[PDB]
Amino acid sequence: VQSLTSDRMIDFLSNKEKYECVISIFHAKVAQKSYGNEKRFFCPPPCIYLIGQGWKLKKDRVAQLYKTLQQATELVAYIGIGSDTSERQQLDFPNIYDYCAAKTLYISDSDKRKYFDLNAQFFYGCGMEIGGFVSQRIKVISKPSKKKTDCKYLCIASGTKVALFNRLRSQTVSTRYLHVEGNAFHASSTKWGAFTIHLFDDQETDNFAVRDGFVYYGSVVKLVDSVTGIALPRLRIRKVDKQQVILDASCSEEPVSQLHKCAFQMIDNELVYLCLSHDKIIQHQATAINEHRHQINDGAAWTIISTDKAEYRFFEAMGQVANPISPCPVVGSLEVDGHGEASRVELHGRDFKPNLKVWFGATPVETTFRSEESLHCSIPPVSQVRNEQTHWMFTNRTTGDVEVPISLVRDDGVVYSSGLTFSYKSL
Amino acid sequence: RRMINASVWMPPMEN
DNA sequence: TTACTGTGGGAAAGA
DNA sequence: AATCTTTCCCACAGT
Repeated sequence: VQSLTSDRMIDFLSNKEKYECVISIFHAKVAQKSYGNEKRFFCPPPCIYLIGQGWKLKKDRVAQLYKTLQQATELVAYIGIGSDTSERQQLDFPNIYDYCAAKTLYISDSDKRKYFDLNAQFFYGCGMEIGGFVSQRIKVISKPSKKKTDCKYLCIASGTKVALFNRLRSQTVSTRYLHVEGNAFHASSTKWGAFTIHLFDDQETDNFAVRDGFVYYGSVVKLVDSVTGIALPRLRIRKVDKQQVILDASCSEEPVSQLHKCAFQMIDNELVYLCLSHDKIIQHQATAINEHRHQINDGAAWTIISTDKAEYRFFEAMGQVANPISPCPVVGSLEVDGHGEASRVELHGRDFKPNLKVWFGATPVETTFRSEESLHCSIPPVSQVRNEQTHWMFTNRTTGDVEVPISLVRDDGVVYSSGLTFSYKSL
Repeated sequence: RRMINASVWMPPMEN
């Protein structure tokens, strides 16, 4: 019947890293539109990481059921921009199972939507569909801003993520992306880092304090790789024009905006900048023009843009399923009410279906489908959620509270970890 | 005002 | 060497 | 008025 069992749920929750399949879609938060016949490619290229040993297990099941029912267990993917006049494009192809990037996506001006997202659809080479997964939303822009209003898309808040790229003399082929690989920064033509950009608070350290707020030119900034947590030293972000760094006592009035060109100066030496030489990241010393301006080269000039991420996790706990794994439910929040036997929870999120049941740890609970953004259930009593088998997993050893992860489970056995934990110290 | 911990990678000097 | 095209600056037109 | 955004244009420097 393929219904999830408690024993199987317990094995999964204790061992997520060898079962759970992760699909992470990364992309910029804005795209410049194309007029006429032109194609202005999305940069950095939207990409997809398939993460987890679960992917290899999934291939194994597809391999072992290929011979009951060789390279028809190979991944095939497509991506498009949700438009019925836009071509779907074929995607390229540690715990990284596989990686693909879409390098030639664009949106024409004939497409009148203010926002769009990308739908990546995955298949096995034999025709078997895995499913369609959407990105976060992307705002269409006409061109980079030259202001001296919606800040959520145009400005860069401390704590958010950005991609940084180098391009020489308007040449697509020359594009290189700041990226960390092997515990060092470098520049790649296929991969790009999403870096957290922080306003430094106040000779340097591994531990530093940060500030909220928008990043302005002339701001001291810490860039931190979101994947490895490695950082660059403190850098002051500077506006650039045409191989010159503009140091004017007036650009500090200007907030850094999407698709602006900038330079990063070392805090110790005002003449030294972060610079790219043949995919190698270096310190390069500028030549002083005057007090308002420094001479650099196109190697020290970076375009900055805000990036986003859509992540989905699933496990086919009761064996390979006949239907697509998608639509993958997403849980944005839990809203709990009442105390004791009165206590209930509303799940808020997106892409719910009536074929889902909420599990508090390894305990399934009767679930009301209200809409695709609302599920409702009762909170099961502590005594039935934590027992002599599960005590070790659901007990906070510092405070003694009972904490259980919330999963959404489909009736054919696909478990979707929500990312959320229910604590009985609520209530 | 948060604290962050991140080991630093130093860009090698040019020559 | 010659045909063709992402990309960035600038002009023009609109808000 | 003045400034910004949107759309149109075209050359550069590559493939």
